[PDB]
Amino acid sequence: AKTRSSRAGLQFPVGRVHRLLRKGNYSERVGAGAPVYLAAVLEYLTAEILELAGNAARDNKKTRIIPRHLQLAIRNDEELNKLLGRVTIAQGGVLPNIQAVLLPK
Amino acid sequence: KAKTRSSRAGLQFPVGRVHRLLRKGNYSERVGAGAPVYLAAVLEYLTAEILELAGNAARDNKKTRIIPRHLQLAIRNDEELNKLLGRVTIAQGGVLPNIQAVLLPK
Amino acid sequence: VLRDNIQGITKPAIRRLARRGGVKRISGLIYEETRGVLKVFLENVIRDAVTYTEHAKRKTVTAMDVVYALKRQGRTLYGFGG
Amino acid sequence: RHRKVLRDNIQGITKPAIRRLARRGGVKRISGLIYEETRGVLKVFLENVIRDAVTYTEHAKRKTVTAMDVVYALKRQGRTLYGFGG
Amino acid sequence: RKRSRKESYSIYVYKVLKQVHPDTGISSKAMGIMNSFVNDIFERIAGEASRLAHYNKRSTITSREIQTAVRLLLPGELAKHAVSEGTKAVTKYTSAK
Amino acid sequence: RSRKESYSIYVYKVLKQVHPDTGISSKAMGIMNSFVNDIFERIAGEASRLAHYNKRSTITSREIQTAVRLLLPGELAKHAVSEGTKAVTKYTSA
Amino acid sequence: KPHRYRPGTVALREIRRYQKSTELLIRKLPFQRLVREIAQDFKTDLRFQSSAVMALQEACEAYLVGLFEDTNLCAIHAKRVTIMPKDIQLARRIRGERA
Amino acid sequence: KPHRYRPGTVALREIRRYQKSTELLIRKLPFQRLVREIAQDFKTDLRFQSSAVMALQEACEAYLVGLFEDTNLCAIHAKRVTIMPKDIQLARRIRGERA
DNA sequence: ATCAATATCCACCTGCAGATACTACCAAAAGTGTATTTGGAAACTGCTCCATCAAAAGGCATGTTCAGCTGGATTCCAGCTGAACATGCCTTTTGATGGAGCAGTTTCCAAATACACTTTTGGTAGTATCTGCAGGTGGATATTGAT
DNA sequence: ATCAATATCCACCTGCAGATACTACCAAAAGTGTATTTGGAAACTGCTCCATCAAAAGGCATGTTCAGCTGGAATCCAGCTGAACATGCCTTTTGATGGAGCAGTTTCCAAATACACTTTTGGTAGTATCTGCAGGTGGATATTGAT
Ligand SMILES: [Mn+2]
Ligand SMILES: [Mn+2]
Ligand SMILES: [Mn+2]
Ligand SMILES: [Mn+2]
Ligand SMILES: [Mn+2]
Ligand SMILES: [Mn+2]
Ligand SMILES: [Mn+2]
Ligand SMILES: [Mn+2]
Ligand SMILES: [Mn+2]
Ligand SMILES: [Mn+2]
Ligand SMILES: [Mn+2]
Ligand SMILES: [Mn+2]
Ligand SMILES: [Mn+2]
Ligand SMILES: [Mn+2]
Repeated sequence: AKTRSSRAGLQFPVGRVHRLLRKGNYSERVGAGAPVYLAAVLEYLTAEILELAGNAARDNKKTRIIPRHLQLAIRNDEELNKLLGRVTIAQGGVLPNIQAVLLPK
Repeated sequence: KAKTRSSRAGLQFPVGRVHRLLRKGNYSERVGAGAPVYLAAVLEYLTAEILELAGNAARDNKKTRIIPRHLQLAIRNDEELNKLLGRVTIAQGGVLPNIQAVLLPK
Repeated sequence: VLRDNIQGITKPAIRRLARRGGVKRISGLIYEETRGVLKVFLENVIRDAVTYTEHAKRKTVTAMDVVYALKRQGRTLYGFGG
Repeated sequence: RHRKVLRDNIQGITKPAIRRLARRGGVKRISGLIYEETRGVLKVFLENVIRDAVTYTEHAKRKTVTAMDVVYALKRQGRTLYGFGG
Repeated sequence: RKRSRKESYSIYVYKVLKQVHPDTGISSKAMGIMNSFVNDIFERIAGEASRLAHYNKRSTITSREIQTAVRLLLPGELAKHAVSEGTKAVTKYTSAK
Repeated sequence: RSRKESYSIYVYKVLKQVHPDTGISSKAMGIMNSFVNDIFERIAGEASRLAHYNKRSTITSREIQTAVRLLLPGELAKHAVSEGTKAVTKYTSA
Repeated sequence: KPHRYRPGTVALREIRRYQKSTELLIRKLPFQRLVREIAQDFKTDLRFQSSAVMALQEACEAYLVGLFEDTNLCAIHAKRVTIMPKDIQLARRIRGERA
Repeated sequence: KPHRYRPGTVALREIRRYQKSTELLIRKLPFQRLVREIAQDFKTDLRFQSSAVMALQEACEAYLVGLFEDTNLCAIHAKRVTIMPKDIQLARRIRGERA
């Protein structure tokens, strides 16, 4: 017995993704490749965020990723910021940003 | 003899068709018998509401035939329909006459 | 003291929110204006959250009720389930 | 045969056309730089909708962009359009 | 070869029109707007009913899901009147057969 | 009692790949869970409409792919498609 | 001696005229050419249903009119009657179109 | 003379302080009071999960902070540095939350 | 320029909340294998409608001139709003303590799906005849701008 | 105020595109009836976690004073932008024709679902050890604002 995930070279659970597609009422039928493809996409996007978030942690002299780091990573990244433009990260705060005209002298 | 589910419900909108569209739409595994009745009635009601106000706009414009312009007038002049359809574009509907006061001559 | 609950949202707290929003100078009329806006936001979200609570035949408003409410209002929130 | 090369058709969105649109939008006075700004904003809008529409066309393995392709594209971008088969 | 059927709400929209404005007509373009409207609202309510069922681990969409979906979707007075029309239609439907 | 599924152990797995010496708080893990669920729903949702629009009853990897293209911005889409194609190829050859 | 309306009188006349009507304000053939040019850069050898082009024009004009409305409010907010590029840009920023 | 920072100096200090941090800025109990009061108008005798109230304050504070950003841009557009009620109103109108 | 009052940063330290590593238990989930079924690709091709052409013409775009009045700059000062500081009011903490009610389990029946069969209907096609109103005219009323 | 130039109004009209009418036809849709399956309401209960309570403690909201500097008013003027005009291009309109490719029909099998059975795993619950970093320290030095 060998898992579809290991078979597909993935960390994300192919079987669960398939079951979730079936019970989500998205369609009558789900092809075999669909949950594999979707699982891979979700894993990649997860990797991309964790990479940038980890970097944000190091920049702040931390070794543990917290919500703040996820927000810094997402908002400082053009495409991730667009993808998640209508999303709120709890305990994320905002990017340091002061309009130039408000600076003294 | 056979009575339609619409007549049985006292509706103009098609209950059988609405039931079929619910089943084909992959909304849930099962659809209760009351669901398409309730839904058809709501759709019919909203249709009545728009047509009432659109016919009035048509009348206000000395017309007997409703055109998209009258639908747009009816919707945008009614606060609740305007909210419901706030992200909707009515083709050939145009806009409400509205000139900002500061732009008028003194 | 007998103060309205919306008045419990204080001027200094609103000031802090504005500061995080990058605001340097605040008109005296802003605070009442903000409270009215805040209340409308809460009314809209809580109305929907409670509607989910009622449908589930519960007496307890759950975080998921709120999360679902925020999502359909276009204010998707990460961190509380779903 | 193939048709003439298409280029610079954004300029087909003329100054009076833009003025007319602004009038319907209730605008009384217009700066000289508005026209080029509007063309740029329009191009971005069109590009985005057409990109999604053609994506639907390709998925259906068609070579013809349908009204429904456009309607679906407008919908997913939150510019829902009534009157063309919604 | 016959062109396959294209369903629409036109004849039903038209019936309701004659109820509210007996001597008023409607252009085919305006009817096109109305058909889009009905399809749109159908999907919005059905979609919300779908989510609602899923949230509560139910496999059935009943009139109760539709009703809650209507309350979530429609503004004040429209929801109130929609709910009463929907409730009336269901009770009348079950009171027969 | 009962059990509550989440993507936590898989997110953590991926974290060690990209950053072996980096941890993650439970709150941050909650945000990642919300993230995965959200994107799942978006992609599955779009794929569902795609199949419906084309009168198909089956969601295949092709619907997931078009959905990805519609939903993700340029470079994210390119790489997601690449990773998705990679995994379906590797799964097929086994 | 020759008659002249004051600056702004005709502009107001034009606002009333176009807010009263529903016809498209961009010429049809030039808009179709723009659509074909843009689409072609995404994918060659595409054809268009005529209604697809019209749906695009209805959507495009509705968008711009709505945008000019917001732009107008931004100009007026700055105690101007003249819309400027920065009015459009502020409107699009708040809309979240370039935020 | 005793020490006094110029007007604006401390304001800028505060901006940098709160943009650096993530803690909620409204006091918890008064917010909880407000929530329960509003919910009572929709359905009496409700209870809240603690996380339900927290989700509400996170969402609400995030919304106001974002609104204040747009408001700030509206003030700056009118060549002011002081935000006013009409700035908030303009931002909300262009956002489509009103009018 | 100097100089003093604070803010801000860095290095280091330590208590603990929350992360980790452990074993162990188990129902649900995931895989595997067999039998059955069917969605939708492939092939063929009818027939819609898209691209392209021509050819006339007038609606409307372009480019210009002219100057009204707008936007932008400058100056001024009344007063609003920021900074500081003295009170003391109430949020916060936490730790225990009922008990509401979420949530898990079992029962069982109204209402769901599945299926065979019969009736009905809304969509399309084909022609054939009304009809609301767009658009054109002329003439009376209204609006605007000069004086 | 008077009056002239021009837009705006409304009545009247006619051509016709588009709305309406009717008969024919039929695949799909819809309803009726029967048998079979089952989702989830109902009643009961255990245990999570919500509400409340007391109880300090000090953090933080509030009220007051003082004035720095911001908002808004007022004044000026250079030149942008609107209004009007002449010119003639190219969009619009009409109609035709080839044929691309959308879409309808039927065939057929790779891949789907459906069970039954077996194996694995993720969620869990105690239980114990570990550790990243918040928060407090001192002291260096950077920033601010008065001279
Ligand atoms: Mn090109
Ligand atoms: Mn078949
Ligand atoms: Mn010319
Ligand atoms: Mn001059
Ligand atoms: Mn001025
Ligand atoms: Mn109890
Ligand atoms: Mn019939
Ligand atoms: Mn007319
Ligand atoms: Mn059961
Ligand atoms: Mn003074
Ligand atoms: Mn100033
Ligand atoms: Mn061919
Ligand atoms: Mn395991
Ligand atoms: Mn520290």
